[PDB]
Amino acid sequence: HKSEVAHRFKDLGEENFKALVLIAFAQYLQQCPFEDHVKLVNEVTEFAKTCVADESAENCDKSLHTLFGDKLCTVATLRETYGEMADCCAKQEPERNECFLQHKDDNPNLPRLVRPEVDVMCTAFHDNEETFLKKYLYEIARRHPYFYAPELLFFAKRYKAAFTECCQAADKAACLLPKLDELRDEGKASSAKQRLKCASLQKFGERAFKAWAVARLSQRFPKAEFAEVSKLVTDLTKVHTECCHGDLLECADDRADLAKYICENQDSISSKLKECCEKPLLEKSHCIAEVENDEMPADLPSLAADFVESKDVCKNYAEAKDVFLGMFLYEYARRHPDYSVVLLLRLAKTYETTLEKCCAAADPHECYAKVFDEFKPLVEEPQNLIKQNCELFEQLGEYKFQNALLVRYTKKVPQVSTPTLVEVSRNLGKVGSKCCKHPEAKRMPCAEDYLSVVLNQLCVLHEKTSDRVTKCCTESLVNRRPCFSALEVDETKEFNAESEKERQIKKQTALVELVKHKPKATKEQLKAVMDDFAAFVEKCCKADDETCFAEEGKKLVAASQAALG
Amino acid sequence: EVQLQESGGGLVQPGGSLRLSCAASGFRFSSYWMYWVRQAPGKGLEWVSAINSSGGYTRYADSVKGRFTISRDNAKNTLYLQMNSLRAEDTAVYYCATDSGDGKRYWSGEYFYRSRGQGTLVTVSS
Repeated sequence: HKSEVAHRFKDLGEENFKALVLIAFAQYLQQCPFEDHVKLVNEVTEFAKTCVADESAENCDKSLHTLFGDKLCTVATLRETYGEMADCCAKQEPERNECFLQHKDDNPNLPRLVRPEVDVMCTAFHDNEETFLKKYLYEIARRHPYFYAPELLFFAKRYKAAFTECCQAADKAACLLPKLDELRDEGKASSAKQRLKCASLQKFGERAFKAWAVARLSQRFPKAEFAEVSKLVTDLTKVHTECCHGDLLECADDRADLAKYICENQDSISSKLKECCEKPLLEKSHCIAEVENDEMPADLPSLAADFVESKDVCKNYAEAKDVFLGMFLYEYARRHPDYSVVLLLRLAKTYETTLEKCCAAADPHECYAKVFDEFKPLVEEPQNLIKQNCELFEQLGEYKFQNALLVRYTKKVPQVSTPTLVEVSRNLGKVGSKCCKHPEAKRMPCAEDYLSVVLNQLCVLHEKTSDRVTKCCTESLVNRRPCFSALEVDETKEFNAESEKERQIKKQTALVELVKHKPKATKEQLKAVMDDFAAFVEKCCKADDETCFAEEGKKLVAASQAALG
Repeated sequence: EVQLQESGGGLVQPGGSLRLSCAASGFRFSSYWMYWVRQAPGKGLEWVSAINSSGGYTRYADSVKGRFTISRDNAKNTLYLQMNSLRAEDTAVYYCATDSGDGKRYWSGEYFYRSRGQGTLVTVSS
């Protein structure tokens, strides 16, 4: 309304406002010092407050884009430091904002962040809490200029939570370090998802994006009408389209809007939104997005009678098109939370192909009469990979599963860097631990999640790059995972002679290097050296001497060279 | 059993007004999207407009945009359609429809529906 800054200050609260303002500026003006950003934020904050006090006061009626750009253009160094960004200041809105978006440099090429010693950190923390956090918030933001600021701020609050707890402890390190890793991990993942989703929307187009979204929202809100699910799909697609284009202010208004709508109609979407919708506004969009699947309504009628049996299937296909198809996906999805989204899409694609062929035929009804049987193999295929790998993980346990996987994939693609190999396989085994703990019903959605993050990591690794995996990485996200599972051994390295998990990683690095130089040797032979190696190290760590490691290792090398060839 | 009953139809001059009402029962009206469809003499069914479960989310066919205002009163299970700036070509039978389910589906040209009423005749001429 009037004083919308006033509206956003009052909605966010002063502290969250200040944090977000900082992040926003940090992201555009990446090469400005900390002390300057703080002053910019304090200027904005003090102004904000005047508008709250009186909505009628000078400039309070401006939009947030005007006030934002105005503030950027006050900057003294703006031409010296950022060059053309200064030319944006000559333009009126909304061209000005646009012009500023262009000049956000994704890779600031600034020094990579050194984690200090936990002592020094916790002191910095205790000396000035605010400065310490803000500083880190600043440093992260200016390196990730495309990170939804509210999301950044959420991590920031868990950083603070970590410090407040782990620092008052006998081992700051025992408590603080895992959390810091976990957070940095989660954030890097979060980014990866966002980036993927945008690449896909651009690459595969809006339609594909909407298909995917219909599937996911139908599972999530199965008590919602087809017409409501379609509404939500539309709005979500616009928010994603907006957000990808990189404007924080529009992105956030559209997320706020979508959240607000969903909460106004909760009763018609999900029982599960009750608490989400009492959450403070920065929290609510984020909370809704991670809400659990609702119960699917009891005794829903058969999918087949509307699509397999009822007349007008080709009339409605031909009249409604994507809506008819959209409805199929919706109706299949809401009845099948046990499925991964990519599966539901494969099914949908199959039905749609069936209809293209059949509705072109003399007797369509005959030709599509038994389409549902075409689903049976598509559904069984992932179901069985789950069962089979889950049992092997249950038999073997995380560590040695990772090594079972380590062999499998070095054999299938030995060209790839073993580090990448060690890390992919290690992750996959963690995926296994994550997923097989769930009820079989909840495994396949769980897998699809944790695989997509792993498979993507691998795929973005292949930028500085093995020819075969590019096909899989440049497929539709639907058929990525099956294209990968379709790998077989390459079939077509010299011998160099040259601590908990880190020791394990070294052992694995060795295992891959063994399988490299020697791809051919069987699995009994791998088992042998693995055991003789387990025996060598236990022997020499136990021995009082370094000499034992030296003499045994030549013996172990020689012993296994013989047992090779 | 879904039950709809339209009313308020009748004859008006070009550029006149009407207010169609529709009485719902047999389903939880307040939790479902409601539509207005129409069929001109000799023509196919047209989608006219749509409203969400709560209200405050309305859509309109291009032709009627700016002219007709759909709304609902959930307290009364009544769907309204306020027809202003009427035209000769707006002469048709106006049904109200819903997708309350477990039933056969039909295409209105923007939304599938499941049940519609008897209709109300609107004539616009002279």
